[PDB]
Amino acid sequence: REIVHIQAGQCGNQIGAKFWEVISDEHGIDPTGSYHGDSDLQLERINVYYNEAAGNKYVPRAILVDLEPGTMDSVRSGPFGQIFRPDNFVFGQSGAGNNWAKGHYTEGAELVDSVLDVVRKESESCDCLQGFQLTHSLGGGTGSGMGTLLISKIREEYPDRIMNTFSVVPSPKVSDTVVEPYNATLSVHQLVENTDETYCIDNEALYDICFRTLKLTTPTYGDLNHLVSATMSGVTTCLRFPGQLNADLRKLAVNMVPFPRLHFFMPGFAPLTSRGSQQYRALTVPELTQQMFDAKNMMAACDPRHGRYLTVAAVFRGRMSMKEVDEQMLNVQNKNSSYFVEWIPNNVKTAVCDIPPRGLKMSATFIGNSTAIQELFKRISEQFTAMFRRKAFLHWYTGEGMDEMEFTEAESNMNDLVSEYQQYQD
Amino acid sequence: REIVHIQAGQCGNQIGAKFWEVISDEHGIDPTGSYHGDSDLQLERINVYYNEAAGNKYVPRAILVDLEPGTMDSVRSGPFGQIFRPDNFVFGQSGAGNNWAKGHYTEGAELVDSVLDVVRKESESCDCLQGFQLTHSLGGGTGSGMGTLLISKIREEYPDRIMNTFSVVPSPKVSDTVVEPYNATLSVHQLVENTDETYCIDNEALYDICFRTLKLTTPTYGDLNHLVSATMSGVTTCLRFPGQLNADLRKLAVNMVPFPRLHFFMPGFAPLTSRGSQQYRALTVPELTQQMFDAKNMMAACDPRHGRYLTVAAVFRGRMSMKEVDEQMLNVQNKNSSYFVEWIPNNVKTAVCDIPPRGLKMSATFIGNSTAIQELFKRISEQFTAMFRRKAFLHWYTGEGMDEMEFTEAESNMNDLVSEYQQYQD
Amino acid sequence: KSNKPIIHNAISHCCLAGKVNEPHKNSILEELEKCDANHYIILFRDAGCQFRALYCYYPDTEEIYKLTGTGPKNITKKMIDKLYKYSSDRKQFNLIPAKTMSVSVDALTIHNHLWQP
Amino acid sequence: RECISIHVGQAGVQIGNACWELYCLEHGIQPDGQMPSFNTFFSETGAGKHVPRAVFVDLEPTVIDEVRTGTYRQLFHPEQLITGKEDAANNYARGHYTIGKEIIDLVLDRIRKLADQCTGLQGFSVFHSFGGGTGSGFTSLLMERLSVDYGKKSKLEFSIYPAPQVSTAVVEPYNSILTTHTTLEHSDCAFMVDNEAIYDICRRNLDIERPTYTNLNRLIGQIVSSITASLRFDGALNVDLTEFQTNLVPYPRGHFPLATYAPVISAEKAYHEQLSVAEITNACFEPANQMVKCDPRHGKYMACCLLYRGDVVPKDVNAAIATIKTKRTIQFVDWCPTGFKVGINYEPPTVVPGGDLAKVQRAVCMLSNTTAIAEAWARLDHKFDLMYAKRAFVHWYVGEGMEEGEFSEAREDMAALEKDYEEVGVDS
Amino acid sequence: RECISIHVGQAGVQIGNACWELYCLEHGIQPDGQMPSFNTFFSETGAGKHVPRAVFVDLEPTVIDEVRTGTYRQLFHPEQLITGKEDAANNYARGHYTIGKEIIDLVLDRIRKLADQCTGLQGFSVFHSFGGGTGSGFTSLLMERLSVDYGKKSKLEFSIYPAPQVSTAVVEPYNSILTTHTTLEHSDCAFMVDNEAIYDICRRNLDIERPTYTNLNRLIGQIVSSITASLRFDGALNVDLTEFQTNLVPYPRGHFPLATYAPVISAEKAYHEQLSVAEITNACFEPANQMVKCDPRHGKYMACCLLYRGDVVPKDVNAAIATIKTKRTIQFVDWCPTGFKVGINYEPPTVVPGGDLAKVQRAVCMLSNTTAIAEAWARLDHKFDLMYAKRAFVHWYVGEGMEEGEFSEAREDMAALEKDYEEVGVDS
Ligand SMILES: CC(=O)O[C@H]1C(=O)[C@@]2(C)[C@H]([C@H](OC(=O)c3ccccc3)[C@]3(O)C[C@H](OC(=O)[C@H](O)[C@@H](NC(=O)c4ccccc4)c4ccccc4)C(C)=C1C3(C)C)[C@]1(OC(C)=O)CO[C@@H]1C[C@@H]2O
Ligand SMILES: Nc1nc2c(ncn2[C@@H]2O[C@H](COP(=O)(O)OP(=O)(O)OP(=O)(O)O)[C@@H](O)[C@H]2O)c(=O)[nH]1
Ligand SMILES: Nc1nc2c(ncn2[C@@H]2O[C@H](COP(=O)(O)OP(=O)(O)OP(=O)(O)O)[C@@H](O)[C@H]2O)c(=O)[nH]1
Ligand SMILES: Nc1nc2c(ncn2[C@@H]2O[C@H](COP(=O)(O)OP(=O)(O)O)[C@@H](O)[C@H]2O)c(=O)[nH]1
Ligand SMILES: Nc1nc2c(ncn2[C@@H]2O[C@H](COP(=O)(O)OP(=O)(O)O)[C@@H](O)[C@H]2O)c(=O)[nH]1
Ligand SMILES: [Mg+2]
Ligand SMILES: [Mg+2]
Repeated sequence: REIVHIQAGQCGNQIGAKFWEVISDEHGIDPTGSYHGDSDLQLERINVYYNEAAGNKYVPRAILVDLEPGTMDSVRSGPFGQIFRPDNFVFGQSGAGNNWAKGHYTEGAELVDSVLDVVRKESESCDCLQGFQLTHSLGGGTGSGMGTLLISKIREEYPDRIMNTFSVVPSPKVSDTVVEPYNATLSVHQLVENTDETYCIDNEALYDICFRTLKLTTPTYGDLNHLVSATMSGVTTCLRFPGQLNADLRKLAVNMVPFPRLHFFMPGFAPLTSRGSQQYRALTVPELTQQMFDAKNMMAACDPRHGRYLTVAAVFRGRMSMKEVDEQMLNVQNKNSSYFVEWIPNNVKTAVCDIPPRGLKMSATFIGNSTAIQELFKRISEQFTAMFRRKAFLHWYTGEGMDEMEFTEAESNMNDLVSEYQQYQD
Repeated sequence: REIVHIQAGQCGNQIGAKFWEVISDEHGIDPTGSYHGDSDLQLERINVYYNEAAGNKYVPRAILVDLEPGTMDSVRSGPFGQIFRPDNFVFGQSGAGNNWAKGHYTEGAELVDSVLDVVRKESESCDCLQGFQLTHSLGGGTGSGMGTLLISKIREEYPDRIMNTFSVVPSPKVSDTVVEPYNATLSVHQLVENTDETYCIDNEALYDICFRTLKLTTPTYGDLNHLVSATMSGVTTCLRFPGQLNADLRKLAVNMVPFPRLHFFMPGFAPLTSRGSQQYRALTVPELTQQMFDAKNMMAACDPRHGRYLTVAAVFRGRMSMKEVDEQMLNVQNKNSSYFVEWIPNNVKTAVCDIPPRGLKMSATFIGNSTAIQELFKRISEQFTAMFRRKAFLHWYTGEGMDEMEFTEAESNMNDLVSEYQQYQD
Repeated sequence: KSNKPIIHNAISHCCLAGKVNEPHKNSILEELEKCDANHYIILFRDAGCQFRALYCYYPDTEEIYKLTGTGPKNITKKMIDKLYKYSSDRKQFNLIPAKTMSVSVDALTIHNHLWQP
Repeated sequence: RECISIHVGQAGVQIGNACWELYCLEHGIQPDGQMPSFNTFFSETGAGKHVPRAVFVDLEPTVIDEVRTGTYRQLFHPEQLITGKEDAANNYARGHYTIGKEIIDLVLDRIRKLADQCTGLQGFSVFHSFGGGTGSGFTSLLMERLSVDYGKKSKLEFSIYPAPQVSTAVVEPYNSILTTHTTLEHSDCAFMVDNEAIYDICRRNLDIERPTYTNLNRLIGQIVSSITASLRFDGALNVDLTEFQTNLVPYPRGHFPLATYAPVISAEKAYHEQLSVAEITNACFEPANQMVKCDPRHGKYMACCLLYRGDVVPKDVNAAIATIKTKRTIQFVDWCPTGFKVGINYEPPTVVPGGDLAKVQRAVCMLSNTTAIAEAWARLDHKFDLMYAKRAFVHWYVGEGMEEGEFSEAREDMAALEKDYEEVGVDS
Repeated sequence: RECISIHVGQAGVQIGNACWELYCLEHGIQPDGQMPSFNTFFSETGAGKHVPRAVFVDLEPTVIDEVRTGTYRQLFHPEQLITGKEDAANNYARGHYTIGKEIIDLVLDRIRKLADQCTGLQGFSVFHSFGGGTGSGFTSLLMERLSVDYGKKSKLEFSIYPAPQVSTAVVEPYNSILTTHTTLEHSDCAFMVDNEAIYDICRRNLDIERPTYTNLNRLIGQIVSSITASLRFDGALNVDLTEFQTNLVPYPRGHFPLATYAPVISAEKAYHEQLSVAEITNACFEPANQMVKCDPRHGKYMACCLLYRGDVVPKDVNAAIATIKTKRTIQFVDWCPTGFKVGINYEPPTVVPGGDLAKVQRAVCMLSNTTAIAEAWARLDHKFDLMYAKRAFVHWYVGEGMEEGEFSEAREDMAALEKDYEEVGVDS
């Protein structure tokens, strides 16, 4: 039951650097790979994430993908690059320059054969795999460009494993290149085909969470990804740590996904409070579900009070009673059943883990599936239809060897994806 | 059960100088010949390699052959020439100048009668012989020129002993003279006829091993031969040191050679790792067979994934369990049986020695027999057919007394040798 | 449900992988597309996993019929000895206990006297 | 004179983690196996140590890792500790067919070892759920094989029914439709356990505002200890399980009894307490103490079996029978005139040091066959028909190779289940 | 009342390095020869010291140097330490003809010294392999000469059969074809030992994940100590080996018995253990406890001889015979109706301080003649026919002067060997 976290791009290598920061800190491990914790919970489930070498050294089972050394040079020269083996440090020169057609079709394919060879050298060393993990951005030329080539080849190899990625929804406020909606539409044309599920993560929504709810001044990319790693490790460790409702992600993939192309999730983090209300707030189960239902605590810029919930996952952490969980889960269904689909009475999956987090006595993680996900999908498509007509910077990708009717098919798949939500919205 | 290591040429005298460096260091012996080790393993098997003189002085049973003093002058003036008796220092003046016809036919025969007289003076002093060891290059004029005259006469004298040499495969990158493929073809015309077996050693393949796998900057000839002496002493000491599978080389000569003219081996060294992954790698039996199957760790520039394995020898060193050895040996046969011959189910010979090496807890040595050996044989012959037409520098060997139809017979023997691999490949 | 991508994951990696086996498999991958069956079974001689032939067995009364390779035409359920499957992480063939043969079984082996010398 | 407890899934093992501790409470049994005097749930070794007759089934190692690393592991054997490696993914088709097929070759091989060790096997009991992946799929896999192998043994199930309001997975009605027809086909007796009614018992009759699955299994297995371990123990009227299968199930397909128990006294409720025989049976007639969210007032009683503990006088029971006939709101059927079976054990019921139940002099278990059970099946069918209309989640079993025509086939079998209560309910 | 153990090759000496240590465990024997009370494997000197009756044969000095420089060398005599100087090069022809001819003149001369020292010689046993050079060639050389000299003595071999999947040399099928016809010609009883089935015993019934040849010979010779040393030791039913040669071999060429042993208990398995007489014999019927990779289910049993140790009650054996006749999956032949020979020794089995076996009260050895042995010979013949078709390695014996026509001649003798199991297997 082991998970490989293949990290791609300048974003996802920076995002997952905050992730394995938490994982080493969750188990109390020295930055050189030496275990110094005192729990059998921190001792038994090492196999899922870490490869134990000789001398109590733990090799993190995570792969760093980029066409530039620059992102990985800072992580290696900084802390927690010492626990990484140099076999995780696979790159080329030069980069694609946030280009999808260079990372997927012309130049980025040359490194993937070296990358997937390390995947085969890792998976043969693995005892039992449960699913492969990825993280990039939708506007990532090396993150999503090489990544859609990866997931297409791994699903060819491994049909039975959980194929998920953690892709970043492009913000209209955050603009780097103009061909970013080109990169997002060509990704979703393959990410629906090749992945089993993914999350919806928008930095612009995370900009509101830092200031409106947590009262923070300067959100940096590490501070944003510190909240994301609380949600990344908040889900997958419940597969690892024991509990009364042990929620496998493959159990979660059955319960949350009604149609195999409808696999887009709305993550949420429940114990969000600033340090001023630290002396003001009591930590109860109705308190967190109040903030789980809060639209301001959502990691994607959507209105769930406008959309309707397909499925809801309630990931819980801590020593909780089953009565307080089930009654509070019912009362939200008693209150806001109009935001649910009609043909299912229980649209909320409960997931209680007995193992409490560190520091917090209780913590929880929201995962939702609403019909308001197509709202951000309209933000990509309407920006796409303006760009597709005037063909601005298209000669860059045209010299790479791309076709315009291929782009319309990706647009039609985006047109299909919105209409699939329309069939189950009302 | 004693072994004479007759070393010939500027190459093999430099190669075997690194070898007996290891042998004195393996037994913990002063450079003047005085034993200072503390093991009966280092005390009982002295007879195989060393001749004990009066006063605990060990005479190395090895013969240094050259037509120039210059190679032996550095070893004598340097360390470990002091343990050598002056009777080992047999030479003439001047040299052949990398010439086969001068070392085999005209001038080199005058010293061999003095050299083989010392062989008779050594073999009468021996108690029990097991085989005679040699080392030269295929492009060695004094190494292989005098050496083919040696093995032709010792097989006349002692047909019952193991007649092997350690010949260096000429590299297309390493060019000294243009008549080097002339010297290699005329050698193999007699080396198949006169020797019992040999290895395939290419320095160009060793250039990849030092840099890609060991991450070394400037591979010198001593640095190359330090790796070769780990493979030279890795094989023959298992005849000497005890174990559960004590593998005689004459037992190995039966098990590895199906056709008497097909006696060419692919050596490999298993514990190859740099000092950066020294803190990162666990030393297990599946770890080494992973690197035994690795084509990058082969001492000859051949593709074993292109060829097909005739026979495989697995020389092992260390305190290993018989279960982990046999099951790992089976799984490689379960994996890549398409690279095997059809009519033999067990193409892998196991050889476990109980005596561990110094420093390493586990070490191993790969010996393969593939059909890709003819690939480098095509590299000589295609260079030979170009050189044979235009007769470039042929008047040098023509004045020595050589005939062109004799060269065609060596070419026909080279043409037969490739076709014998073609009969058993498919 | 179908075995055809799993069989295509098998022989392209485990059995028919090889430069000499590349002209052999090119007659086989085209043959799998012509076949209407979803459940594909590979023939083996011994436990050494040597690619003998490929069959089109289905748990219903659809035929055992030899699709491509050397082997007998009809194989009865008495003739089977051991049942095989594939591990994508191992890229080898694992043993199955005796049971009702169906889609999750990937290959088999048969009796030694049924082979001719 | 022996039987074996079976625990399949995450639900049933967490039941059996408490129940074998309850069985150690029956004689004050040490964690190594040392006990002075009883071989019905146990097998005695030469060192005077006893091992349970327990079957522990989960395809996830995590619950198995909880058992092997806790207390009483010296009692347990690796033959009892059967674990899997890959999850069933909360699926029936993976529990019954896909994942469970590689383990059932070992699991059936382990039982034939233990059944060979038994001398006079009475039967077995299986603890699982209706809507799970392991406890619904592999239970349907196992009970199919045990009915073929051992036809003349007791086939008991004490199964957990998910609430119509409280369900931890959406596929719990999607699993239990295929499970139930296979369950009704093979089982000799099957109970239903609704934890929502158990939540009502804890918050009011015990005043426990924070229960977990640990405290639920304390109260459940205490009833089961009065059901299982007590009927072998001798009293004024010693009745075994083999006489229940005739006297409580006269039907071909009628073996779904409602298990009730209502001496339920908190630690503070014991100070204001004096309960006779008839007073407890009045509390057993309460809808709050039925252990299943149902209304017994609108259901027709086929049978009423009574299990007693401790301070029991049979002359006072005869007054309590006339008391029940005085307080009739029961709608008892006419196919049997007055069949009210009584089981009496002299031994007092046990109380866990660490639980919230007080010490009582007597305990009364009541079994009943009522026609209000199908209303819980009516809640199940309406959820499944909405899922069958939209065809949601259907690719998880067609991807396993299941047929959509088999799905409505089991619905007609679920319809044939509700026809059975209709034939009893209409006719009299 | 004496016999001599013979160890030929690297295989049999490493067995005998453990077995004579096991024989020191039989009486707590000191390394010099001092022991209080037994002269069957020993000869007593005037100083009260005992020397083994052991024959140590290897043409390589290295294994001999291991023996003469280790412990118990005060027991050993240089008459027993027979060494060579030149290897047999893993060859049958060099062991039988070329190299072995210079040593056999001394080796036969040493045996006639020791046989003169014996008073009432019962016979001997030879430990070797089938596919080796010394243990196949020189064994064929030695057993040819011992059958000429001593015709009326016991001729035992406990030989190691290489696995069809695991073989340390490619010439191991190439040697064993010529060996087996000469082996069948001279031997009175010959066993086969497949270490791959021994590997399955260590990893599961002992849970040893790292065994070596030392730990294998601990388990093998412990069975042999119950076979060899125990039958002279007195019990409730004292039976020698001379009655086994009639009652287990009624055939001219049938003397290949399957030696099985299944009390196999690890150090932790003893804490949960109670094995009766019939329970061990059920474990002896397991395919995992056969010591040879074979299937006893599809083989026809000619005989079933039983050797017992320790806590044995003969009345319970008669119930165990009816237990075996109840559990019949054996396919027992009709040429003998119910011939089931039992040997009973009162003395408990021994346990090595330093091994991984636990202390048991009783040990059961079982001998059987089955028809599944030829399937292991079918693996040998198909490998040899591929080598005979391609004519690989044939120059190593034509260089020794052997005939290619003799090679297919022994194949027809190997074919005539498989005819012998066909004549028993078809007819009834
Ligand atoms: C005195 C004290 O208890 O301080 C807290 C604290 O006050 C607050 C501010 C914490 C703190 O978190 C942050 O300030 C923060 C900032 C940006 C993004 C994410 C977090 C805390 O860092 C977080 C930290 O949480 C943990 O340690 C969890 O185990 C968490 N791990 C990490 O966040 C972590 C930190 C450093 C290195 C590696 C991991 C976790 C959560 C989910 C899954 C796994 C691990 C705790 C208790 C505290 C501090 C220190 C202030 C909060 O976060 C968590 C995860 O508890 C922010 O919302 C809560 C509210 C808490 O009151
Ligand atoms: N009363 C009680 N109910 C439990 C317990 N554990 C689980 N359940 C119930 O079991 C149901 C969920 O079933 P699961 O245990 O997740 O499924 P499973 O049968 O074990 O099989 P998998 O899904 O394959 O793991 C719900 O109705 C829970 O209320 C427990 O300890 N006590
Ligand atoms: N169980 C066991 N098998 C052994 C042991 N030593 C060797 N073998 C087996 O013996 C076979 C190899 O035979 P060798 O010992 O090399 O050959 P030999 O008969 O001694 O004769 P030579 O080849 O001339 O040295 C293999 O099947 C090994 O598994 C041992 O101590 N225990
Ligand atoms: N949260 C977060 N977003 C980032 C980070 N770096 C880049 N991004 C976002 O990722 C997108 C650009 O894609 P990126 O993956 O970095 O480019 P690539 O290197 O070609 O894969 C933009 O939406 C950026 O805002 C980071 O460290 N954190
Ligand atoms: N590895 C290695 N190769 C050498 C060395 N000296 C020469 N060679 C190789 O040997 C070949 C030349 O033959 P050489 O034996 O030196 O000539 P000779 O003195 O006439 O026998 C070329 O392929 C050289 O690369 C040495 O010290 N080490
Ligand atoms: Mg479960
Ligand atoms: Mg030997």
